[PDB]
Amino acid sequence: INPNKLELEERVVAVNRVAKVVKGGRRLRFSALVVVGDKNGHVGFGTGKAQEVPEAIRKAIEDAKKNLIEVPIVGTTIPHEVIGHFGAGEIILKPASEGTGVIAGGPARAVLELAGISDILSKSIGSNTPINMVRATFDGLKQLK
Amino acid sequence: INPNKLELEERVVAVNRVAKVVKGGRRLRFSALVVVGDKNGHVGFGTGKAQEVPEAIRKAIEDAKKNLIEVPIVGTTIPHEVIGHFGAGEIILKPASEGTGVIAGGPARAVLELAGISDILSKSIGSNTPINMVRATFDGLKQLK
Repeated sequence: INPNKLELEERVVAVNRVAKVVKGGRRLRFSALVVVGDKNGHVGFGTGKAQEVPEAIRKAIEDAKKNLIEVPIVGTTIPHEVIGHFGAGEIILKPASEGTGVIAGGPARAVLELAGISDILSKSIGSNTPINMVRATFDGLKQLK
Repeated sequence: INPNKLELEERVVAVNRVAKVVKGGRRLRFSALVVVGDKNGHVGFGTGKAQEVPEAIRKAIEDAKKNLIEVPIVGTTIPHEVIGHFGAGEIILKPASEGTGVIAGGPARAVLELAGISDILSKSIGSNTPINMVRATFDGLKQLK
């Protein structure tokens, strides 16, 4: 999908290192996890590593823009149930009626909102750390038809 | 001081908003606090606000680069005692002998390290939140002769 044709929102979901999980701070080597999307069925996530937090975020954004997927959305929800599995993360995603909300943990909620989903039920069945939730939610999204 | 003549390191000290103090995350309006410096007596800090964390950090960096000060350092420490006061923050800074370390809380340690100080004793006498520690440490640094 060509990123440059899309107006993409960029969220920072996790930032690691100093007292390990900072979500954004200072001193020695850092990695950021970023999810970007256009609220209209196009999301991507990326990872970046550098000695400074701003560079690691800039690199995570360039990476996400290269890993953009397109997701089918019907109304405000997804066309059918799906189970994402990536590494230690595994998440069940189900259609919900207009009015439910994105019932999901924050890293997963980031991915769902930037894809443009507004009502969905999700059940985490594995690691709840950000990298695992994000990569498994992604995996689920890629399976929709 | 002209920023473009200096190789400046950029640290992110605080990021605010969603469940208020994120230090770096996702959803609605964000402010970042950034300290930049060259480890050779030039530090500046800045603040940025935007709906996305990367823009608020980019803006905090442009602001810090406009607010660069120059600090006298003798060896690895500061020439004399000083008390910074800005708002609810107040911090005492004292010379320490080679071998002490930057004995300071993290937001203050960020400012001292990027200025290039390596041994100093500091005693916080006020608000310990990042914006207060940073702006008061700054104030102290500006008083050195």
